[PDB]
This record gives sequence, C-alpha cells and structure tokens, in this order.
Amino acid sequence: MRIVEVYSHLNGLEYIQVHLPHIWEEIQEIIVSIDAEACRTKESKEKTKQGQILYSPVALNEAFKEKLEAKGWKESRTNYYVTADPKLIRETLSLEPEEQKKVIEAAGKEALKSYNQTDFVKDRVAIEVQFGKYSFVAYDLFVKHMAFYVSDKIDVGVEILPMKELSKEMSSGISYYEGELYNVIRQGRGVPAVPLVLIGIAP
Amino acid sequence: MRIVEVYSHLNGLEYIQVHLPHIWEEIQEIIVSIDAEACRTKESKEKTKQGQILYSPVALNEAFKEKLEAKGWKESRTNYYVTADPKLIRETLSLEPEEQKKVIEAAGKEALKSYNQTDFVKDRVAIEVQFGKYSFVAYDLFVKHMAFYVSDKIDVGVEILPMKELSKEMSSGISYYEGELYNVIRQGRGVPAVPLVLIGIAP
DNA sequence: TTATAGATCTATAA
DNA sequence: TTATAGATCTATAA
Repeated sequence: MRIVEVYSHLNGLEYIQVHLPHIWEEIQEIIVSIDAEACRTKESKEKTKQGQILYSPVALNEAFKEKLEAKGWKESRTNYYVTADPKLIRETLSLEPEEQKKVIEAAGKEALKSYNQTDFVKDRVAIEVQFGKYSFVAYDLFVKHMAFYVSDKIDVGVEILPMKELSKEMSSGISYYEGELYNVIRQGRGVPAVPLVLIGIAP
Repeated sequence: MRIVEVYSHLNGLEYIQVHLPHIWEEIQEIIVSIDAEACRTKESKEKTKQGQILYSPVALNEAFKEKLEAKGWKESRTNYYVTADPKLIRETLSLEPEEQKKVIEAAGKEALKSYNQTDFVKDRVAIEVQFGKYSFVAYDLFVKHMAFYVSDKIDVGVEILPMKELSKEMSSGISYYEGELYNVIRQGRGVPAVPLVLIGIAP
C-alpha cells in the first residue's frame, strides 16, 4: 500500500524521527508491503452496493497484525472499574483495579468492570489501524491515545486511516482520512492535547 | 422514564438553571413522560441473546423526537468541505460552503462535501439522544458539541445516555452512562473544554 | 448518488 | 457470561 497523506499533530512525527527514526522506517515499510488488492474479498450485501467487490477490513487488519506483531508491536490493555458517582471515580483513578472496586463497593456503590485495548504498542508509541464506523476515530483520538498519553504510557499516538478513494470502496459507515483530519483541524491546533501522527493510506 | 444520573461538566447545568430554568424543566418532563416499556419491541437476533425482547432505539428515538420537536427543538445542520492539505482547511474555516469549495479547487486540490447534524437545538442548547455504537458518545462530546461551542452556536451541550441497567437490555455495541462518564472524568475535569450535561436515563 | 447518523451482529479474551 | 472492539446494514436528507 502507499502512504498517500501524513499529518503531524503537535509534532508527533518529529518526535518519532528524532528518538525512534527506525520506527518511522518500520511503519512506512510495513504499509508499503501490504498488498491491498489481495485483500479485496468482501462482497457487499447493502441494497445500494449490490453485487460489488470491496476491500475487506478483516483482511486488511490481518495483514497489518501479522506484519506489525512480527516487528515487535505488542498489545496493551488497561482494566479499570467505573461507577455512577463522579467523585468516587476521581478517588479511584490512581489505584489498582482490584483496589478500585474495593473503594467503590466500600460506599454502597456498584462497580462496573471495563477496559481499553490497543493491539499495537511499542517504545511508547501506539498504532491504531482504524477501519470501523467513523466515530471510532474521534474515540481513538480523544479517548484512547489521550488516555495513554496522560497516563505517561505513550509519547505519540499513530492513527492509520483510509483516504476517501479507499473508503469509497469499503462498506458504508467507514471513515476517511480527509474528513477526520478536518475534525482535528477544525478545532484549533492544540486539540486534542496529545502528539499524533495521522496517516492516510489508500491503494 | 426516569433521570437516574445527571453529571454537570464545566457548569453546564448551572448555566441552564440560571438562564433557561424552563428548559431544564422541559427536558426533565419530557424524559419522565416517555413510556420505555412501550418501546420494548426489538427481538434481538444475535447468537448470544437469541429469542430475547430488548428495548428499541428506534422506538425510543421516535418517542424523544415527537416530544422534543413538539416543544420547539429544531434540527441544525452545518455543511462544509474538507480537503487533504491541513493549511488549506485552516484557510477555509471561516468562509461559507460554496466559498470554501472555491478556494480549495482554486489550488488544484479536491473538495469533499461533508456535514454535521444534530436533531435538537434551541436557545443555544444542543440535545443528543445517543443510543448508537458507543464510540458516538466521544464523537458527540469531543467533535459535535465542541464544534457548536467554539462556533458560538451552542452554550452547553446535553447528552442523554442509557444507564448500564438499560443498555444491559438493548442490543450489543451500545454505550452506557457510567462508562462514558468515566471517559470524561478520566482526563481531568476541563476536558473537553465545552460545558456539558450528561444525563443517564434508565427505566 | 451520497454523506452523516443510527442500528445491530459478530470476534476475542478474561 | 460479558466487555470492549470491530464489521456492516439501513434511514433520511440534499
């Protein structure tokens, strides 16, 4: 595939270039190596795209996983408990999972187990190949990368999205670089307050 | 239905109380009037909830629409064009739609027509009944309410979500108040920088 | 024809 | 059994 567009939020790319120049190579190489055409297997079933052959997010994901894991990118998961009272949540943010549930219940409140996953993380960098309903991009950007960033676990979040010419050939509901780029640019240029690298591949 | 939980971000509620006290009444009344049990019509088809009767987001939405429109809440839509180059986007943020496309193409760039909808807006208040893929809540919060807020069109965003006891009876993928509340609380208490009122109904 | 939104199924892991 | 994620269809409007 080919890196058609690349945007650097709050110097997210320049950070990689200066401290992990090899990672930048790695990421680019990995992208260029995937044969998107080999991933064109999904037969749309929507009434509007009847009998059409689109690129498969499932295939494209398998392609990225295999390649990325092979390079050392491992998954990271954060478990936590949430409750209805905001002040209780604030008092449990620094504690450990088991410990949070404890302080919550120790107040007659209910403790709900949740978590956040990210299949690719390395040297404090988080990669998100995002081919799902477009709302996940804002979720990835304002919730996840930001979560890791403030938690001092990541130093820059990377979000890979398909350009409009690629999403134009995947099932409905999927986001496209151009648009998401807007969602970030639209609101000044310090929001979200997390270094990022939006990459918009698209062969 | 019943307002089980209510969170006020950056004094979003106190703003309504002091300038549109009647709106607060209105919103509460509207919520209390809807018969959720009458909206229990969707027969799940998932392999895990086989032959179970859940509450319908479709019904619950129709209930909210009818009631809210009846009270004067109208829809608002913002059209705009996006392009791949970030600097071009920055130069077109203040212009009018037709005008944006013009400046974009007048540089050999492609202009992609997009937009943002919000079914309920009144007296500079935006309501979002959100019963869709959980990622839409972060999208509603960090992208839409924020968009209106910075654009000086809204003064406080309102987000209505179902508590865990309600989402526990709707199809998979739907968010629940408790959790989303966390996503906001998790990152300090000035992020996002837009006054909000998260309401977690749940009968 | 198409864009954003909303509706719902399934995949994996704990 | 269940939670978060990811996969995809459809509804409405311009």
